[PDB]
Amino acid sequence: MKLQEQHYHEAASFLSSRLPGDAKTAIILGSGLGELAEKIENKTVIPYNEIPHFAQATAVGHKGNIIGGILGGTPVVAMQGRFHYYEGYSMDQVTFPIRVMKLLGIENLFVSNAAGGINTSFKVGDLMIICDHINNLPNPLIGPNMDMFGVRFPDMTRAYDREFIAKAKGIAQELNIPVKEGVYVGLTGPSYETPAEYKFWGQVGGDAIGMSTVPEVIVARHTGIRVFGMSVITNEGYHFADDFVNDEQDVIRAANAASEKMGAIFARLIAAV
Amino acid sequence: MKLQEQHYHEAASFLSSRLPGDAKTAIILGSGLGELAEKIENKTVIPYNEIPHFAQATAVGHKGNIIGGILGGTPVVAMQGRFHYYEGYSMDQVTFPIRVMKLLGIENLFVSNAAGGINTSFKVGDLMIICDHINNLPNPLIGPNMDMFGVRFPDMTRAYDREFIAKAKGIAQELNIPVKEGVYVGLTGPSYETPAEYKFWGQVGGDAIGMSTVPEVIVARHTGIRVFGMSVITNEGYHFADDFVNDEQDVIRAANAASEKMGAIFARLIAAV
Amino acid sequence: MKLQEQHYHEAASFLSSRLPGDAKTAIILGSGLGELAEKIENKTVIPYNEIPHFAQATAVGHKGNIIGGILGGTPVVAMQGRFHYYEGYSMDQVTFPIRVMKLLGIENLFVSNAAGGINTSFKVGDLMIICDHINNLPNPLIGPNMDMFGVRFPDMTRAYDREFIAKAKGIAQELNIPVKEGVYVGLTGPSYETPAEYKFWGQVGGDAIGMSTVPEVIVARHTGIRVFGMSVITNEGYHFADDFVNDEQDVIRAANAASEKMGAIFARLIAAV
Ligand SMILES: Nc1ncnc2[nH]cnc12
Ligand SMILES: Nc1ncnc2[nH]cnc12
Ligand SMILES: Nc1ncnc2[nH]cnc12
Repeated sequence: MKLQEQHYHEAASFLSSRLPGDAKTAIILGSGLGELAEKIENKTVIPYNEIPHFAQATAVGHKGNIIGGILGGTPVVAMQGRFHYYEGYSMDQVTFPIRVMKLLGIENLFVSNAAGGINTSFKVGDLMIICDHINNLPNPLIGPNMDMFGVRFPDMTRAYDREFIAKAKGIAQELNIPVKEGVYVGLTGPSYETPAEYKFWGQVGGDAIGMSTVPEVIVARHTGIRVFGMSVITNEGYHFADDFVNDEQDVIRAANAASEKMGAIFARLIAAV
Repeated sequence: MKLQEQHYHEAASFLSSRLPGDAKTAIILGSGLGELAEKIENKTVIPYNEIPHFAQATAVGHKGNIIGGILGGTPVVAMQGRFHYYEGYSMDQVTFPIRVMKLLGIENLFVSNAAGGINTSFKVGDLMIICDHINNLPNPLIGPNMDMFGVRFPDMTRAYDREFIAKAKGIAQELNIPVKEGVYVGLTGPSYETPAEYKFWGQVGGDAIGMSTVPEVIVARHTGIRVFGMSVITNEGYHFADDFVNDEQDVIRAANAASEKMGAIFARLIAAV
Repeated sequence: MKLQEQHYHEAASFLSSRLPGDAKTAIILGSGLGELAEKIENKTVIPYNEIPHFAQATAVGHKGNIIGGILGGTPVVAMQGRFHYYEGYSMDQVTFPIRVMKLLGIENLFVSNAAGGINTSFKVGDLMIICDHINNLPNPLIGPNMDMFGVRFPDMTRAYDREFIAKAKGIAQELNIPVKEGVYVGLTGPSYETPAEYKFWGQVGGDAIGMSTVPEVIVARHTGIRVFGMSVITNEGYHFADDFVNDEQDVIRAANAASEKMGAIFARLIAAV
């Protein structure tokens, strides 16, 4: 009850005394995307293992650092690597960083991920602006409500900020970067989906599928952080070849290759919001 | 397992020592609806925190009392307020009162709740007779079966008693209270749905969405209790205005507003079952 | 992370001392299909209670024996009965034997089950080759990956081996046994589905529904085990009579009736792999 609040405060104290403290935007760097850290200038690198009550990062392609610094001439806090429910963690553990971000004075959260394309018009390499999601992981707010952070029953009507989507599209046009928009479906994993599951999710309004994001987005919105999301389509959950197989490394490679274009958007978006 | 039997009997023994005992019908008053307890004459009020093994009603707009008395000239046991999975309770705790009712001799259970309308003909203020449900919460029966209560694989072909539905429609017709009929979809919450979730659930057959009712209905049916169920449509999960937000007090005020019409149907229905 | 490896090794070592160790194919016999054990000759029966770390079979119609011997002229190992999530076992518990089978040198898993039909052409007593599934149970791979068995993110594009399906098809034709083909939807249970739920899964591409099998397959696929799946349709989740109920004993009856034909396919199939 009082112990939980105190844990947030302890993690936030620790970061505050190591970070500048002027950043209003945090960025979550997903599976193929951790090397966008290279674009952050004047880096203060804080390993998750050093931070009170942060989980200890086990997913492949997830380094596990808080990075303080400058992106698009703008103070930033990045999560290099993110936690996932498939790792064994509770939702409380997965989303812990988002509430620590609130305590640091973060107002905007940009979130990226590697996602499977289930809209048959999305192809490997495409960047998708997340316009909405479907949650199929346990809701992260289950349990007693942390009133310090928000209301018992938060609105999810526009989880993905309309102004941010508008500005990101404007920016993509400026930069000659094509973007898609659509609905991200959040599933636990960690196995990739069967064709039947892919077809199911596409049939009910899914455009892309992955294993993160939604929980942190629900927790962000619960505490009034404005959210922008961007998937990299790293594989196509349709048109299967007779001997096709999804692969951890092919997803990471495909995200790696789209990192520079997504990074460019994030760099100008951070200065725009 | 006899430990759990011990628990049920202790709660039943306690309640039976305070209640008249002649009630054959129990009612559950949901978010709208604690006001219906004013319509019960000769009340005997039993705080949940006095009853052995009863969980505590932490949900806002849920008082947490058993209330025996007379409704429409008929003996009743009411649950003024209820338990929800989003609270952090186990399904066992959420549904414990249902099994206690059984041991008290309750044969019928009228469930009411607040619900979002997902079919576009369902408007704020509408009363919707639940004629079926789709479960998206953990099933309350996972675990060793409690043989004292029911079979291992209970049937759920007509969970919402047809006879009670037919009577209610008649009673509605007599009282000139227009009623809708449709499928209730139960999610965990506690965050309201996204438009993509609302749309998904409407696509597959849902008419209204709530965070309750399904677990209790399953357990009631597991133990042969006949179920009538009605939602108040408190908000419309479709045709979203650009700045629309879902809200807890908005739902409660909508439920309150509709209370009386629901109350009138329940009082005549209890008298005719 | 290190303790669990040992548990798998203790179980396999216990089984390896009692079995002759040349079986390459294992078979799971589900509800009402335990009788198929009669086909197996030179049986060595090893009750689950004896094997280190095996859970207890608690589902009616599930004896809980590992049986070694000869079926179809071929060494086999059979799980006579299986575990289910609805029993309250963790997915680690439910799927533990599959990993134990891998350590025994099992290369091929033949999974059977009883299932409700949601395809309207699928009638009581029909045999349905599973060509894909939709998982609606907790993913059994959640938590730290066991690297000694498989990769963090294993592929489920062809969970049900295509050559095994072709062979089953040809065999069924030879034996003059009508077969069906379709997508099995895995649900937790234990309560049977509502008409609304049967309709949902039907709409989204499910052909049959049950409470098993999907965890074992994910777990088998994770460790490279080639899988063949067959359902017996033991009920029709459609066109419900006014007074129809599902019934555990009815389901067991139907599977019984269909044992002989499933076993005749299994016996030919095991010798053809
Ligand atoms: N197809 C897919 N489904 C779920 N998560 C993923 N992460 C990368 N590709 C994915
Ligand atoms: N739209 C909605 N979703 C879930 N629970 C509710 N309770 C009232 N309205 C609701
Ligand atoms: N209709 C049904 N639903 C779930 N599991 C089953 N097993 C056999 N019939 C079933």
